[PDB]
Order: sequence, then C-alpha cells, then structure tokens
Amino acid sequence: KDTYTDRLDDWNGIIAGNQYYDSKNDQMAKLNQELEGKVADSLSSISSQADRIYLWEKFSNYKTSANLTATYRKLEEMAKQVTNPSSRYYQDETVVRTVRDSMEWMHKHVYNSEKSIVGNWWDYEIGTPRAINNTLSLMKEYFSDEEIKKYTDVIEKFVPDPEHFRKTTDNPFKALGGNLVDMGRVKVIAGLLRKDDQEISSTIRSIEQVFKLVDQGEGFYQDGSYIDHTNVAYTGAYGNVLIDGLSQLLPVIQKTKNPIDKDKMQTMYHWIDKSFAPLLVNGELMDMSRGRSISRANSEGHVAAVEVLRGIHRIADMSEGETKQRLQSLVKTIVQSDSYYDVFKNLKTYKDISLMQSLLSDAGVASVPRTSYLSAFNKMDKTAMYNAEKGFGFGLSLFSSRTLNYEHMNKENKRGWYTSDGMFYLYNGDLSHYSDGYWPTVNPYKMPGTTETDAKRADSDTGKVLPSAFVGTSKLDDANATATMDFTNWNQTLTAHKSWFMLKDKIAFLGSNIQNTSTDTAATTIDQRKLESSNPYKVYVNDKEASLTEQEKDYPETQSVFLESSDSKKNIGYFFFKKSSISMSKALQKGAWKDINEGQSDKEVENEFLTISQAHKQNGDSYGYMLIPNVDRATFNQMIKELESSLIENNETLQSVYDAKQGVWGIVKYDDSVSTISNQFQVLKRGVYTIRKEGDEYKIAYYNPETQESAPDQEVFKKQH
Repeated sequence: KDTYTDRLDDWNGIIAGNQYYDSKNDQMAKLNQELEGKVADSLSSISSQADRIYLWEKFSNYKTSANLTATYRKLEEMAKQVTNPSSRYYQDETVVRTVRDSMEWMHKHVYNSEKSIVGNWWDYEIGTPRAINNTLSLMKEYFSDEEIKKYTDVIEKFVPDPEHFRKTTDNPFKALGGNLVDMGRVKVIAGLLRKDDQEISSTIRSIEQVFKLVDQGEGFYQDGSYIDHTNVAYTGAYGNVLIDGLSQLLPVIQKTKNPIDKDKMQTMYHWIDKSFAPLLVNGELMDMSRGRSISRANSEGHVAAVEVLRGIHRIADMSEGETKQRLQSLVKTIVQSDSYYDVFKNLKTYKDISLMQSLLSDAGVASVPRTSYLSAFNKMDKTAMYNAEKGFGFGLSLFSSRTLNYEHMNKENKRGWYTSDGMFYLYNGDLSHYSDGYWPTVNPYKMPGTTETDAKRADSDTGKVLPSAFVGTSKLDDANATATMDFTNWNQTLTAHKSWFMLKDKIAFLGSNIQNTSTDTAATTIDQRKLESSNPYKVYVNDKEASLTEQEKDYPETQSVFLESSDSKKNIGYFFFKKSSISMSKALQKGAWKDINEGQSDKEVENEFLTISQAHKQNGDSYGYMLIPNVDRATFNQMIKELESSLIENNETLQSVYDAKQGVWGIVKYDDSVSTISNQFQVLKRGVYTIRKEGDEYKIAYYNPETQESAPDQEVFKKQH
C-alpha cells in the first residue's frame, strides 16, 4: 500500500511476530497453543446473537469500562491467529467475519464518538484504543481504509490531544511518563492506520518529553528515582509501562519521517542503569517500587520483572557496539540468576521469545554474576542494597513530606497502609518469598520493620504524606550507607526515630523516642517471614532451639534469634545489642487476593509465617538489633561476639553503630549539638552520616534529608578530609 502500510508491518512484527513463528520451536509453540486456546474459547462462548445485549457474558456489564477493553482484546487475539500461517484459524472465513461483525457491533451500541467515559478513563483512552489499533493493524488486509478510519475516529474523539489525557472530562491532565508512552501506542499507530501525518509528528514530538530528567513532579530523576501520580514511588509499575511500551514503539518511530534524535534517547540508558537495574534481584522486581500492582495475583515480583527485562532487551537489540553487548549481558545474567521463575512465561510475542533464546544461547554474550551495589533513591524515599559476596538483597521502603506512603485506588491495594512505614525487604535464597500469595496472606498490621499501634484500619482509607521531611539516606559507597525516618503514624498517636545502618553484610535497625498517646498497644515487627514447607527453619533463641507455635510465645532477656535452614543462603540472624523482650509465633495465615484488590479472585490462599515482634509499653522506649543474613550458626555466633560493642548510641538525639572490622560508622543526628564519636572524631550537624577511617584519614558522606543537600566537611565533621 504505502509507507504507513510498512510501519504497520514492522509494528505487527513487534506486537505479534507471526513472521518469526516456528512450530518446531518449543517456547513459540507454547504461546501459539495459548493463543489458539484463547480464540477457541472466545469464538465458542461469543453470543451468536440476533443482536443480543453483549458479546460475552463474562464481560457483559458495559458500565464497567474494564469490559470494553477486555472485549476488544479478545478480537486482537483473533487477529493475531487469523494472520498466523501455523494457526488452525489462519485465514479462517468465520474468524475474519467475527472480528468484523464484532467491531461493527461494539462500534454500534458500545464504543463510539457519541459516547462518554463511564467508569475508568484508562479503558476509554488507553486500553480499548490500543486493542483496536492492534486489531486493525494485524488484519489491515481484510479491512477497508474507510472502515479503518471509521472504527478509529472514536479514539480521536476521546484522545485528540497528544499532550493531555481525560480531555473529554471536567478535569484533564498532562500526559507524562508511562501514560505518555501509551499515548504513542495509541496516537502513533492510530495515526499510521488513518494515514494522519499531523497526528504522527505531533504525537512523536510529545513523546520526546519522556527523555527529560526532572527535579520535581512526575518522571525520572537524576538519582534514579521515578515518581508518578504526583508523588508516588513507581519505577516498578508505571516505569515498566514506560520502558516496555517505548521499546516497542521506537523501531517504528525511527522509521517514520519524524525520527527521534539519538542524543535525546541517550537518557534511556540512564533509566536502565540507575533506575531499573538496582531494583532487580535474582530476577525479581522489588515490590516497594510497584505501588498498587503488588495486589495483583498475576503480577508478582518475578512476573513484573519480565516487563522491564523484555524492554531492556529490545533496547539492546536496537543499540550497537558495547552498549548492545553490555545490555545483553545485563539481561542474560539476571534471567540466568532466576531459578524460580521461567522468564518465557511473560514473553508474549514471537520476536521477544526469539530474542531471549539467541541471547541465552550466545556464548559470545557474557553472563557473570552482578557485583555489589547500593542505590539511595532519595527522590522517592527508597533504598536498594545488594551484596554479591554473600548473595542477598535489601530494600528499605520509606516516605516523607515529599511522597505518599501507599497507593490505594481503583479498589486495588486496600491494605498497604504500612508498606512504607520503615518496611524492609530481604531477598535471599528463597526467590519465592514475596510470591506464591505473599501479599494476600501477609498480616497487613505487622509489616516487617514497622512500628505501629494495633488500632483497626479501614480498607477505604487512602495514602498520606509524612509530616516530616527528615527522611533520607547517606551513602558512603557500594556497601555502606545510613538512613533515618522521623516517623509519626497515620493518626498522630505514635512517633519513633527509626534508623538503619547498612554495613556491607548486615543491617542494624535502631529505634528511639518511641511514644504513644493512644489507648492502643504499640510494637515493632522485627520480621514476618513467609516460610517454605520444603525448607523448614530450626529456630534458636540465645543459641538454644525453640519450638514456635501458632500461639505467641514471649522471650524475655533475648540476646539473639537465629533461623537455621539447610541452605545457609536462607539463614537469618537477629542480634539484639541490648537484651530485649520479644515475642514469636509461627502460624498459617489465610486470605484471598480479593481482600486487597476488589477485581481479584476470592479463592482462598494460605501461607505459613514466622512473626517476631517487640512491644513498646512505655514512652521513651526503643529497639536495637542487627540483621545478619546468609551465614551459618557458628559464624553468626562468632559475628555477634565481634559486634558486642557495635552500638555506639541510641537515644532521642543521636543514633550510631560502628563496624570495627570495616572501620565504618553510621550516624544519625536529630540536632546540632557536638557529638563525639568513639573518642576519635566529632559530628556537628543534624543529618545522616556514613564515615570510614582509612589510616589517619576519614572519608565522610553527609546528607541533610530536609534540604536534600550535603555540606562541606568542616561544617559537619571535626577531628579536613
């Protein structure tokens, strides 16, 4: 036909890739079989109506916008198979007719220009229009140009401006990040289908906004943070949509008369290296970066990670030289380190499957275990740490006056109340920990690391920002950093100076100034670990075996707790600097995904959890312990003796832990008094510090979380360096 019907061909190769199909290819045949089964179900359950109310009973209530998108996606599945030579539906007369009669019908009484958004705007402007674009693209040899223009003006009615969404509503918003990328998959393809040049250029120019790093608002930040929905850490969900969708569009865009400058797209590599990579541990995308998507059963950590990985892979493929090879190695080593999830379970096109196969089988592409790293995403109040020597990852989830604690919208993530109240994540040998129904079965009132009262919480509640701006991380190097959070709970009845000292192979948890003005009981959850019936833990308290029961058991004067597995890479030890009174229990916890997400299954799920907590019955209370993972019992026992005097201070103004082996100090000052540390030096300013002694020299890493700035050494450190 023309150049539009050239770009659409390339698009078809990206979103379906029928030209790359090979029935002798194991993985490809699997996806093909999945699509065959989907189309069969659709064709057989579709109402062979003399014009009935709906096309599919499962998606009957057209008041629920979700049913529109779900309906059109079914037709896209048909378009993919009708154009797949190896499909039983290849060029099938009934299938070709169904897709047509279905477009006309939906276009008649459901989705048209004379209609208005009912329910979720996303389905009317993004979900449905994408499905329509793809269907018409794949089956453009069966549809009339006029027919194409006809079924597409509705998209022009609801989405006429490439810079704003919800245009037809009484409250539109400027498209940025993920949503803006989807604006391209909506208007760039629709523009190619309607052969609309003004639509193409205008949309491409608008998309370029995505390559700009911001220092406020939504988008990618220089420090790697990614913000969306005004002030929510969202690299792992909306960031995913951004890289996933943009990597699909680029090959087509660069072939149009409106290609994007190579220097503008250079930022993509910054996102990959600074924003995405740090959040991927053993093939899992850290949940603290995925917002409300953690409440979706079909999108657990390892599945979500593939959205990012396939995007990075596509980008590597369009890159060249060392950039291509290095990105290939990144994808390769991450996928190969994931012994739990089969990456192919989330590669939904033949080209993506093909790309991954050649990459994994190419001896020329290096696959070396990733090195240690520590990312302080201060712009979104999250911290990611990874130790390659011992093999564990650590995620610190916070929020401040600058960010929302948790997102609960569209009936999703109803119980994520405390997922950012100083919650921590440990990624060890159990790659399945936060998967297999962790989210619908975890006790939402006892999120690990959080200090809270036992007051009941409402599902209808929504997120909030923190009163204080004193929340941040001071990173010294790839293995050492210090963080703090001037904590106040949701209803201002409890406070706590919570601090963390990341010291290479362990993390110290310090809490002071714990006060409670309510009638509710206060306690800190040391941990709530999901267990594996296959890898049982042998629990030790003060180095003596203890048998945990479903009923809580109190352990006063506890100096240590050790969770012993057959696999040392799953061991977890907790050393209490000062003998503390804790309680522990191991119980089966049941729940359904619907409990935390209305649109999910109400099917019962259950998991066993080991809960450790410390009650705070008095004002001025505190806690202090060292988390030591991936070491055996004897080694753990040896380490706590080494850490005997590691606690320097833990009060209302000063908190500090010292690693004598490393010669590193972690320090948090809540005021500007002169603090003398280990009779060696003095720290003089409110803020966060991570210091290292190398001979008579001192390496200083200072961070003022409120002003988001460091400071000259002489202003904060004494006894220049």
